[PDB]
Amino acid sequence: MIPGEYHVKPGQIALNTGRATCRVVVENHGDRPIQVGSHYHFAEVNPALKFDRQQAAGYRLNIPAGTAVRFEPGQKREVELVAFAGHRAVFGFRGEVMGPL
Amino acid sequence: MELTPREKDKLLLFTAALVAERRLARGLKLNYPESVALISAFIMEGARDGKSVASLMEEGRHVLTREQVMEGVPEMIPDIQVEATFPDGSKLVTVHNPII
Amino acid sequence: MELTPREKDKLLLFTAALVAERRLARGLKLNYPESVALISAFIMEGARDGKSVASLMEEGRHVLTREQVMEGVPEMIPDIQVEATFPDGSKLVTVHNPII
Amino acid sequence: SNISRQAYADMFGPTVGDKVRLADTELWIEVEDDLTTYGEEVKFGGGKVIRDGMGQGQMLAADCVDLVLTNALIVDHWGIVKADIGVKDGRIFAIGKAGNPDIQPNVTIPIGAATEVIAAEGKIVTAGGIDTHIHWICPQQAEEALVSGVTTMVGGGTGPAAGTHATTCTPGPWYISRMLQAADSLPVNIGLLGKGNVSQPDALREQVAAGVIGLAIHEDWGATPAAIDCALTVADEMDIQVALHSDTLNESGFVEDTLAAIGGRTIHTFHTEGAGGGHAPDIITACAHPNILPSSTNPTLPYTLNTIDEHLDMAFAESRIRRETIAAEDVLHDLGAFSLTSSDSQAMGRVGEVILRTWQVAHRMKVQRGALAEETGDNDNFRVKRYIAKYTINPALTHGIAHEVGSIEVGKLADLVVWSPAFFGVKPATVIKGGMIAIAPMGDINASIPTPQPVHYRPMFGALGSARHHCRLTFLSQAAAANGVAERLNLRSAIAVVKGCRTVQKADMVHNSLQPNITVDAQTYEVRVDGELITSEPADVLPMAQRYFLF
Amino acid sequence: SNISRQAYADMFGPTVGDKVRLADTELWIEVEDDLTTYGEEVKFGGGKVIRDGMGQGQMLAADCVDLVLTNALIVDHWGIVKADIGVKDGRIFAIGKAGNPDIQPNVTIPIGAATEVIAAEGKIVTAGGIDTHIHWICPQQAEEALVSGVTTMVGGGTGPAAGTHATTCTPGPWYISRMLQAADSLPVNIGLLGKGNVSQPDALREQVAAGVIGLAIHEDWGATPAAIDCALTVADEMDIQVALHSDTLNESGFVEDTLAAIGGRTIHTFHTEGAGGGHAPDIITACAHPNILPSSTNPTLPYTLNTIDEHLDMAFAESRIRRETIAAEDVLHDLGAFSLTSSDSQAMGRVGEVILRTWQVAHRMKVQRGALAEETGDNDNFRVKRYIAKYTINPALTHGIAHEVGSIEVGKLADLVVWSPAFFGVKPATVIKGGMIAIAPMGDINASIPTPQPVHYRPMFGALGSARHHCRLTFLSQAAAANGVAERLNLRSAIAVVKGCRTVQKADMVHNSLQPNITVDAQTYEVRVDGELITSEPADVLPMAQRYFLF
Amino acid sequence: SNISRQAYADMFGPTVGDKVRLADTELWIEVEDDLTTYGEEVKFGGGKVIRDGMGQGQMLAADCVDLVLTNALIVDHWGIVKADIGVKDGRIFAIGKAGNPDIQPNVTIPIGAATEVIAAEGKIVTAGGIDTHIHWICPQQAEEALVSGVTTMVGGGTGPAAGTHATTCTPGPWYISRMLQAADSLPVNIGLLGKGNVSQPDALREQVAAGVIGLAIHEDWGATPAAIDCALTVADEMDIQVALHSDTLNESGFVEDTLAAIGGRTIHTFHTEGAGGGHAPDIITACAHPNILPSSTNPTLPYTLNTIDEHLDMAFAESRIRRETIAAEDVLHDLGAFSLTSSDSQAMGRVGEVILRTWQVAHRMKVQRGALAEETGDNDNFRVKRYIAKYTINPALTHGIAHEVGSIEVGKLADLVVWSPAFFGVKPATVIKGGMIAIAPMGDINASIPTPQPVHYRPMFGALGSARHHCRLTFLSQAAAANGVAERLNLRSAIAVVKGCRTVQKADMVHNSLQPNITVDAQTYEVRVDGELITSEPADVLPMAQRYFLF
Ligand code: NI
Ligand code: NI
Ligand code: NI
Ligand code: NI
Ligand code: NI
Ligand code: NI
Repeated sequence: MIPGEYHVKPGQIALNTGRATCRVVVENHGDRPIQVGSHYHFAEVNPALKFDRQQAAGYRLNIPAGTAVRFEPGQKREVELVAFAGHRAVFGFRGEVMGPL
Repeated sequence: MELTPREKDKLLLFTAALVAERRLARGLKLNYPESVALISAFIMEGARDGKSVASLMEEGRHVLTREQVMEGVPEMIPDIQVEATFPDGSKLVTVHNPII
Repeated sequence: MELTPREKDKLLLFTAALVAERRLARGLKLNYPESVALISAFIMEGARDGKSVASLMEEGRHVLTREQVMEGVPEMIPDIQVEATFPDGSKLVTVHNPII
Repeated sequence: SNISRQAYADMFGPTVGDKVRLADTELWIEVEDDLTTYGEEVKFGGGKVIRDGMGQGQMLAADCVDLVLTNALIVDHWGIVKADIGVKDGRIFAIGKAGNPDIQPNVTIPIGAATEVIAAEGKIVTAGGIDTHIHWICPQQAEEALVSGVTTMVGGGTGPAAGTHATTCTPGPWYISRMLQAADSLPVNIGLLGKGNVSQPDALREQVAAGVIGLAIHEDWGATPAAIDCALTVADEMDIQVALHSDTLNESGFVEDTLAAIGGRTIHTFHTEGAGGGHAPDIITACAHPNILPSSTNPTLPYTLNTIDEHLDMAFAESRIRRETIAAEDVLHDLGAFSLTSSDSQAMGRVGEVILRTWQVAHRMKVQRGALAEETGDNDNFRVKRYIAKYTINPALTHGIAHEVGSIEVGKLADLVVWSPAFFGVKPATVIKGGMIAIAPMGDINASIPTPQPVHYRPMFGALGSARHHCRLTFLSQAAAANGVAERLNLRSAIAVVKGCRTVQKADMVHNSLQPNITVDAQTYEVRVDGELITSEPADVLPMAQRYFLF
Repeated sequence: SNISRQAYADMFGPTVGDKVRLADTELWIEVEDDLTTYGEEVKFGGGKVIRDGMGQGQMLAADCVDLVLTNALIVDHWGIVKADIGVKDGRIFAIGKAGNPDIQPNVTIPIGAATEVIAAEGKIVTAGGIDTHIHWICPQQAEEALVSGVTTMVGGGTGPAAGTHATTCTPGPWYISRMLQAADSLPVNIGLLGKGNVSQPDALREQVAAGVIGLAIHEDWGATPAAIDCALTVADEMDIQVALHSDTLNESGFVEDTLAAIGGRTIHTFHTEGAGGGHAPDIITACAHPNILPSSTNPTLPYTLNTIDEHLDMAFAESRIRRETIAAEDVLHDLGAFSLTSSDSQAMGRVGEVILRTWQVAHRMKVQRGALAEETGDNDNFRVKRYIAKYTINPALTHGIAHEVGSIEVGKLADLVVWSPAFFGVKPATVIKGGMIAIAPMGDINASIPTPQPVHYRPMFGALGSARHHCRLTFLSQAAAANGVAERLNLRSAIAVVKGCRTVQKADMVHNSLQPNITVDAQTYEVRVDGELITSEPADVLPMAQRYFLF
Repeated sequence: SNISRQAYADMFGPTVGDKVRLADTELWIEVEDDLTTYGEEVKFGGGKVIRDGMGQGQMLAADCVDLVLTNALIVDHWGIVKADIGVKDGRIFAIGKAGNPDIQPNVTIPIGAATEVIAAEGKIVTAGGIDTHIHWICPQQAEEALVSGVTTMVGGGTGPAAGTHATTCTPGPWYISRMLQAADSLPVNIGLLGKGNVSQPDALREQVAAGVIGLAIHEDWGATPAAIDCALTVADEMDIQVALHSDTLNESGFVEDTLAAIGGRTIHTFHTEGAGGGHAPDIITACAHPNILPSSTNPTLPYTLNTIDEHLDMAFAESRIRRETIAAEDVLHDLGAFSLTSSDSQAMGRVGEVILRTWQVAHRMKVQRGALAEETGDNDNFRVKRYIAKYTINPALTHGIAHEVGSIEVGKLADLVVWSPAFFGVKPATVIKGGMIAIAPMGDINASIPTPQPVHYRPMFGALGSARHHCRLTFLSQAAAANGVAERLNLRSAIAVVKGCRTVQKADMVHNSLQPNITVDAQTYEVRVDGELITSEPADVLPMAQRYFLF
């Protein structure tokens, strides 16, 4: 008997289903670590991360909400992106779009 | 004495611990608030003695065992935190999974 | 601990009882507030141990005798009441004419 | 991508199909629905979702909520679901999917710069309880009740005076006015009851016009058929509720005569079992009538080993305290025959145990009688909805305040309670009043974080001066509101008016509308429904007891 | 029918001829009269008398009292009688026979639907004490005093500052205004005193116009003949009282010079014995004059074994603390030469011991000197009336507030204290302010009744926000009231104005009007009245002490 | 006549040339000047100087001060001098020689009948501290801070909600309004900060117009260049301050990009060392810029043996907590590179340890590095002025409230703290707010003097109802003041408006204007100024610790 215990049924949850995704190889060219958030507009991440910014336009990391991906200096890795939904209007970040798309 | 609010607040923890300490002595399986109060008072006295944060983080896990507390209590306390005045000022002590 | 107001209020009774308990040990004839505090704390610990209301209503009358308290004190306390968490929840214990 | 269910629960709280144990009881709830879009849940923290341009939009204050409770597991009379709760202007704005419509799909609760966040993942959220049987013996009762999760208090009294010790009555205009003013200092919604024991209508109309939202008829002031009929007459014309504590002595007549005087008019019967007062020994039969809204006081809930011994001190002693009716009461609650639970604060009841005891009854009933006929699936969801309604929506309906509080529904005042599953019904994580946290457990004030010991309940901003006034309601009778009582007394808190007290009937009690063919044996005191004997066994140990309390 | 006297006392409290011991002292009072009609006493409870159509009538609120104290044993300067007390609009309505004129005879206090009830059978009821020597060192003093039974506090100060530690002065308009505003937060009636030590009249008139009801002359600010005469001049024109603490150092002259400066004008002499301050060693001789209203501070009441040892720390030390005058003071009180008792809060006095010590003096005096010449019958009634007047009516007369408080008389504010005979003067059962209970002993807030432990004093509704404002008085000078000070400072409490300060004289002091031919030996410090030596022995043990207190 | 220096110090406090040890530290101050006229010092008490016609004049209230602090040893950023302090209308009237011009020479602070007196001989008097990094997690923080000597609190929050736990933000108009109202109940000056994380200007302007005096940018809400630039734009047009907690994750860019977005505009960088948040691992380099006003939070002050072990719980853990930057911070403070100290209340900081820790750093720095290049004479006066400015004037300048508080200068609000030399920085003797004592250590309330045990901090008159309102300030933005926010919310306290937030720069920071050529090694995390390595050793024992606290 454990007070307030859960009884989660076994299985898995499929995240962001029915949405366009694309894989991109990314390399940290900076001398300091960079950690990106699940909903951060990828095309506007730290300028030290080298990758095809054009492809990541309107995309964010295809990871569970709230989590992150870290890139140590010199690190190179392939990540998967999923497209923004809603109005597909990007506001903020580095201010490169500030509108729809 | 010029007791500030925090010193008076800690007197509440100390007294709550006197309650638990007596019950444990009678041989009772301590409950949730009793366990937290007992392990917390222990740590504060540790700082008074001048022990380091690192030492207490360890010693704190050896105050009460799973067979000295009621069922479910160990799981109700994933960790215990308390601050006290060490020789080098106030420091926070965090004991993870104090009861095993 | 997440202490509610009533748990904190009871800490006052417990502490008032520690005062009386020490004085009785020195061999003093306890006064009014001391007697009430001492007999009350006894009952609360009774419930903690899991004794029934009926048992405590009886045992409560055998904590202090007329020769252990100041003159007039027995008559100043026609009965004593205190609540505590028994295994089956909060219950009221009434001890009539506790001091004889 | 994909994520295992266990990891998901640890991160965002349980989802559809997952079960959760309520405290240390045998009650298990199961998430019936989840309003989120997997992968789009909002989470707060460094690097998390609720950040500018991401889960937080660019809209102005008017276009977004003031507060959002993320990933809350709602437990209400209408459902046990997972969703985000939006709060705007101190009231429940919406129950849906929160986020930023700019980048997220299905957002119904917009988060903007003006949005504060409360992380409820892994927590159970419920409406604030409503106690309709308060004896204002001392002002400290409000704190005790608030800490337990009761956000509204209805009753009467003027302090530690004989009248108030014995009855829930605020006698006359002067005392009523004084109490209405004192109420502004209390962190809970309040509504007063006046002394309804008079055979002169004008004497009651004055009290209603002075401010009371109901009239309490108590046997100590004379619960005679003449008095009862008089109170009910004024109640019918002023749209206020009557709470009854009948003639235990059977002095003016038996229960059937009282019922006869009531004459099919709406009335709330206090502690219908009888131990707290009422025609000995069959006041309990009242629960069979359509115009009767029955409630129980808490010292008799649930039937345990020490109940009887305790009650004798707390000739008509043995006629009032009957093991037979005490046991039956628990079953009658499980069946929906009794619709409310209350305290009867410091006059044969415990102010901070209304919620705690209601769940103890549910537990003991599951243990003794198993699943209810209405249960579906392998959970206790229906029993949870039936019992939670007892101290939330039903009390609100009975007293005509259900338009303001009582449940988590849009447009209602945001009186919410957040609970950690392991302390459900016992010790709340957060107690929100009118959109602001009023009381919560708080650790060392000088600590580097709010968690170090000692942790105990301390008042918050929602309980301070003018902020408190803005977050609490003082319920007035339609007449008092019209006479400008609030302006005359210079009441500082928000005002709400009661309505719909006369039209509610047993059938309107959510999940508790049973009208059983109940009988009580005049001699043996045995309670029978349809001839079958109703009873239960006394518990020797209960959950939500020694494992949580220091004393 | 018939009922034995003992059974009657246990049911309705003692009646005519019965005696009652005051606490654990040797003082015995005897009921002088009983205003009831035997068999028609009102009692509250299930089945009792106060019920609709029975002891409760059908009259409207305007035709009945708001509160009734049933079967109260009144102990006041005017009599020790048994009767019901009626309270209407926060003021004493009547002292008589309560009930319903419809069925009961001789009813003078009508009970109706709007009537709240306090059962005082077996209890002693008294007016609230009035301390006229407060040093506002901390706001916590009001609670301490209220719990002891003192409902009015007069004095001055601005907090823990040197000036206030030493004197009862609220210096100037700014501080006076600040204190008048802070006063609304305190549960007692308040009246401020300003610094009267100035030889420029306009500087005093400003303070009186700012709000003070008196001017305190203190030696620490310079108690010179020029200063004294100046304060008295303004006092004569503004109808305010002057409280004096003379020149102990004899710097400007001796006691005869001070008396000469006073010039037969009304003045209240603080701690007239001298230990608390005043011309060494004969300030005590002032009690022989008709214009002098003398009071004692409490640390010297009564003379005990530890008094002297204690006072030294609390060259002019031995000239100020004199065993001879300390012993005489107790006798002078017993004779009616000293008319008031006060505390001198935290500046050589104990705020919560004014009442307690006054009774200890009475006890010790009975023990040492026996019955007073005025006693009649085998009781101590006259001595009780003489001593109770010391902290009730006399202080009220001295400061010009006797029209509002000071005694249980109709039309006066309902500041009452209920006592259980065993705790009289020590720990009150109920403390009523302006018609509402402000503080009372209260047990477990979560208990099923208000009696379970721990029981300690907690604030009640009468001490809450706006209710408190409505139940307390802030005393202003006639000038401050006229200048609209209450409106300018936006004072929220009820206002009362002082009057009749200049016309009171020693002869007006109830039961304490003795003007003895007293002399003090400049060398030996011996006190003599008519040549006979006045003195008493130090008590080793006192009642109302170790039997009641935890520390 | 003549008097020895030692006897003089014991009587009137130290004078020119005398040194005093600060608590139990190695810091020694030396009286630089004394504004008195020897033999003419004012002293209060029986027979002393402050008496009618003597040290007290005959002038009216308008021609004399309301309060005088006699023989105070002032310790402020401008000097360490001996003088009397005059207070009139809740503000500092003068710093000079008090007395009566009628008989005394050089009197600049006139004492009259309306003057209250505080004896400060032998005490150290300082301005009240100002904490600009408060997380309003609970209202109890104000008492804790007030007791420590901090009289002003700037920050944000709405209570124990996730947003507030993590950030200093009061989200939107509704919450801002609610907090402004709740603030009237707190005994400290308050100014709120809103959530500045938005890329839509109108959403920020609303908050500023609602009442906030600044906007806090926090990484948890998204500290992106777009957000930063947006907040700074509105700040420039509304004259409010921006407090920054940068992107630790380096998600949107590194520190140089953040600096680039700031674009040379004025900004206050929170916990510039980084442990509390900020670009890992070189946010510390920000202290080299002229537009950056840098502060430290207190858990890292000073570097001790347990600091690191403790911080881990309080992948990016090791990147955020760096021994190298933690040690450097202490030195950077000693050099004047870091200009402020704050708490970061219950979110990685201790509310009641801002003052205490600042002095511990000074002590450890003296011990490790000896005298500063600016020191003159054999004392630590310059180091004391440099460090006291960190929690007084500099925080006041940074947030545009230096015209109201921050130092002991004429015309400023009288927020003063009196200290006994042995408890300096640890436990205050008196805490004066707006001219009234708000909190002070107080002994037995029933005692014959205010000194008997137990002595602990209790609220005074300056913390009561309307008196408190009159003695505290609620800081508004110029826009909120213009829109009539105070009248709309019906705020009861005094109002002050902020101005000059955009024009302050590093050069304006008193005694802390150093802009060092600082670098941080991306790998080793080593801090270097001009190539030389900056570092210090961890203390094993500190003063102002175990010798003063019970726990
Ligand atoms: Ni009832
Ligand atoms: Ni009841
Ligand atoms: Ni005096
Ligand atoms: Ni005095
Ligand atoms: Ni921060
Ligand atoms: Ni912070």
